[PDB]
Amino acid sequence: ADLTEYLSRHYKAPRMVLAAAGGLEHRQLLDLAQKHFSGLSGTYDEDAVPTLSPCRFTGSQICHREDGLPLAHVAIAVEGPGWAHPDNV
Amino acid sequence: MLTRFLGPRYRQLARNWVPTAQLWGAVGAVGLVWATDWRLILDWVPYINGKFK
Amino acid sequence: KNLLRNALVSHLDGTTPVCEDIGRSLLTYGRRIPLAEWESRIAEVDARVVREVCSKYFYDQCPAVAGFGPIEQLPDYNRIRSGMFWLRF
Amino acid sequence: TNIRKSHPLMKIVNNAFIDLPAPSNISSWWNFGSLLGICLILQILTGLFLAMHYTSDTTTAFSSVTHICRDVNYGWIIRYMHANGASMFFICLYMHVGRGLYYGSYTFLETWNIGVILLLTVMATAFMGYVLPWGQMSFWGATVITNLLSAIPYIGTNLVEWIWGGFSVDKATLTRFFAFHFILPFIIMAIAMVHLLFLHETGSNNPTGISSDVDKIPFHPYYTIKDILGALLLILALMLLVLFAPDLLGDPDNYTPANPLNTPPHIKPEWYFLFAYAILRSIPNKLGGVLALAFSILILALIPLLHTSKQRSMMFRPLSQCLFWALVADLLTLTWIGGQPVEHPYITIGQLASVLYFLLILVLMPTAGTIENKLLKW
Amino acid sequence: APTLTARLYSLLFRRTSTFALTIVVGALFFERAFDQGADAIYEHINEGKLWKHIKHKYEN
Amino acid sequence: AEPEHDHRKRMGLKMLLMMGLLLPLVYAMKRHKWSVLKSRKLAYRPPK
Amino acid sequence: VSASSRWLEGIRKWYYNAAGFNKLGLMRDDTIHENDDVKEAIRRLPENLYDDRVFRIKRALDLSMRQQILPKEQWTKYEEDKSYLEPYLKEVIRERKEREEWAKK
Ligand code: HEM
Ligand code: HEM
Ligand SMILES: CCCCCC[C@H]1C(=O)O[C@H](C)[C@H](NC(=O)c2cccc(NC=O)c2O)C(=O)O[C@@H](C)[C@@H]1OC(=O)C(C)C
Repeated sequence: ADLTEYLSRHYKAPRMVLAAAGGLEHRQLLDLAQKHFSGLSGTYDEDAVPTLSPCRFTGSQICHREDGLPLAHVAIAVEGPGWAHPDNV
Repeated sequence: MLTRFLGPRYRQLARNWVPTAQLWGAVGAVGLVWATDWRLILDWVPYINGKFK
Repeated sequence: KNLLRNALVSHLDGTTPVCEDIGRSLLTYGRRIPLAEWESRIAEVDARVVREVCSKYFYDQCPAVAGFGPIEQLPDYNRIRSGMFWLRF
Repeated sequence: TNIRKSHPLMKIVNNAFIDLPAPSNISSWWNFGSLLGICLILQILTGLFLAMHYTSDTTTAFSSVTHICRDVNYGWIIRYMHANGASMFFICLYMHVGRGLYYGSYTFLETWNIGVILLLTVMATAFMGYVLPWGQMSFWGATVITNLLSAIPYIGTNLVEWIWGGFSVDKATLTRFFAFHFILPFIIMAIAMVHLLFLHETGSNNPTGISSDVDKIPFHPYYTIKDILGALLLILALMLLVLFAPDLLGDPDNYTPANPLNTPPHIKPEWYFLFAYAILRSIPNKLGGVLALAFSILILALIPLLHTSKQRSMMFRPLSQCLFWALVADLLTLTWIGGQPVEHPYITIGQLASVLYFLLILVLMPTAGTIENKLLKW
Repeated sequence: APTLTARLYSLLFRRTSTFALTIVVGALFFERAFDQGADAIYEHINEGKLWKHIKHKYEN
Repeated sequence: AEPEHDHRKRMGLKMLLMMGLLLPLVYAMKRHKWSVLKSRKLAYRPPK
Repeated sequence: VSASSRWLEGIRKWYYNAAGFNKLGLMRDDTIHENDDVKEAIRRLPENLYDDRVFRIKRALDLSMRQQILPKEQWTKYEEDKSYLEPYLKEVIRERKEREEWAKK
């Protein structure tokens, strides 16, 4: 029940993208998509609003000391802008 | 023979630290002034005239 | 910039890597950013843009540090924090 | 590569207060090491500015100091900071040694011992210090004390006159003391570094006496700023005296020049020797009195040989914790008696306090320790 | 409209240059204004000065 | 006996007034830096 | 077993609570002065004990710094205080003494 409800909650057309690359022709892809995918959002949901709330960043630090490991891993980061910001380049 | 530092990059490095080197002289001048109560220079500053009437 | 151009072009080699870029990009950018556009974005970049863009995200910013292993010598968060600015500048 | 680590000079500085690992754990009782340092330099620093105006010569001695206080631009703050810093240097020295016993720090033999050497020297220094202005207290203070070496069998006489330059305190004695009061703080300053050298060999002890290796923090941020705040507090105190109560801790009669004819029935060394003063005269003996006076301080070097407890700090030791405070209060007693005339109540009580002192450190604390062991099943 | 502290950080605290410049510029004006207000407070609570005593001796 | 008397106390006022801004400040500074340590959280996670 | 043996036990339980290390989560043995013998026994502890001892002392040093203590229901209950280091310490002392004894002949 936990699963199926996450499925129906999230596997909805406006959030799926059929992608392909190679020896195909776009029309053939469209045909297929319309043949095997038609009827996924024949029901646009009432008030299920899958919207991502922004996520707070925290200047913080987690140290898992373990002198039994031979080498240490460290990862330091700063808050980035996100997918769409032109600053990425 | 300081020719090792003559090139495009050095010219760019030099220019990048121009504002810093400038502002760092502003800090020192004002700093020297304020510390020795420079009679000459200070008279010009609007307030800070503890030697007027 | 050249590294990044090489990376990009090299990464997009073969059906899978491309297909994945299509599908994923549609999700993230809403569209597919044609190689040319990335090339134009990269070309725009030069020293000034780097300094300005780097300073915007790294300069005097609060890090998120993660440590694991023999980390006794991993510097204190204050110390790491102080390393995120220069007293000369 | 980080030059802050490989440069012959910085190394030392990195090891002193930047990268040195310290207990995440120490508290205010660990500040008095910086404070003593600060004290030492500030003392050296005002002390020097007084020397550019002071003299020596019995005729001008007193005159020069007043010259400074009245004529020398700002000579007064300098003079009073010097004299008040001197007292503060004792408050801290006292607190430092205190912190030390309570917490068991003395287990670092070499370090503790260098610290005892540091104690006698600043004592020896500050003594010579107050002889300088050539006041009443200066003269007989310089007399009552020095003499003590005349209690030493067979050669006492010789030495006391050798340290005098005559048959009494005069000409030869003021110049001597000034010069010694000048070279000592430098020598102390050296010894301090060796003190600190041996300290770095083990790192610092802490409030629990346990061992902080499992939780060390960098001196960087942490103890540098907790030393700054601390030093500000030391400045508040030193300035409170100088600027509001300059003579509160100073005997008013070191004013009015010397006079080998007088002697003003009262006379006691500066406050910081009162406990010691009390001990000495709480004994009807020339030899015993001075012998006891010596033991009064040289016993610190004995403490480690009477550590009996299985725990290091007294943090978890109620029994000893009680005897510690009894020691402090009892020292506060000796200080008070020392400050009083050798008369009725005052005699017998200061005589009891003395015995207490030695019996407490030599028998009581060592036993309290063993009982605690037994109580814990150790 | 951001914050005073925010705007203050951007224009003067960010760079250690301007940061330091700010404090040397800020110390000069502080020494002056603190010495005014202070002495004034010191006088106001006094008045057995040699200031109000002068009015009597402009002559000789 | 004490000519400096009045200046002494004039400075003394400034000394109190100065320390009145500094003590709190140089103290808030030390807090900042120690706050990393003061709110630090430990967890012990042994094997099994 | 005596009425008075409970008294000695009672004086001991009393001192324990007074000594106070239990408020910091320590165990009696976590507070021993480290000397050669004690260092050697610390060396001989099996992983888990050693690790637990480290965590304890870390927890105390941490408390000690914040100048706090543990909630009362988490203090080390005397009698639940495991003497985990005594057997090693005792063995390290025995062997030293054997040496000390051999050095006399
Ligand atoms: C010239 C006067 C002295 C100076 C400048 C001086 C300086 C210092 C400094 C900087 C520390 C480390 C910081 C601290 O623990 O507070 C320290 C610790 C210590 N000093 Fe001194 N000290 C002096 C007199 C003494 C005295 C009188 C003793 C005891 C006779 C002493 C024995 C120790 C010991 C045992 C420690 C270790 C403290 C600990 O680990 O907890 N030193 N000293
Ligand atoms: C080497 C740096 C020092 C120099 C150059 C120095 C020089 C002097 C001089 C010239 C005087 C006489 C002027 C006066 O009494 O105000 C004096 C007084 C004194 N200084 Fe020093 N001294 C130095 C370090 C010390 C130290 C380490 C102490 C011990 C805390 C010390 C404590 C005293 C004392 C107790 C007096 C006399 C007390 C008094 O002023 O009433 N000074 N010093
Ligand atoms: C000139 C100033 C640079 C400093 C180098 C010399 C000074 C020096 O070595 O600095 C560090 C700071 C040294 N240790 C500490 O302060 C210190 C150590 C543990 C804990 C705390 N505090 C709170 O837990 C401390 O404060 C200390 O404080 O010793 C002084 C006596 C010494 O000073 C001396 O030698 C004199 C002989 C100069």
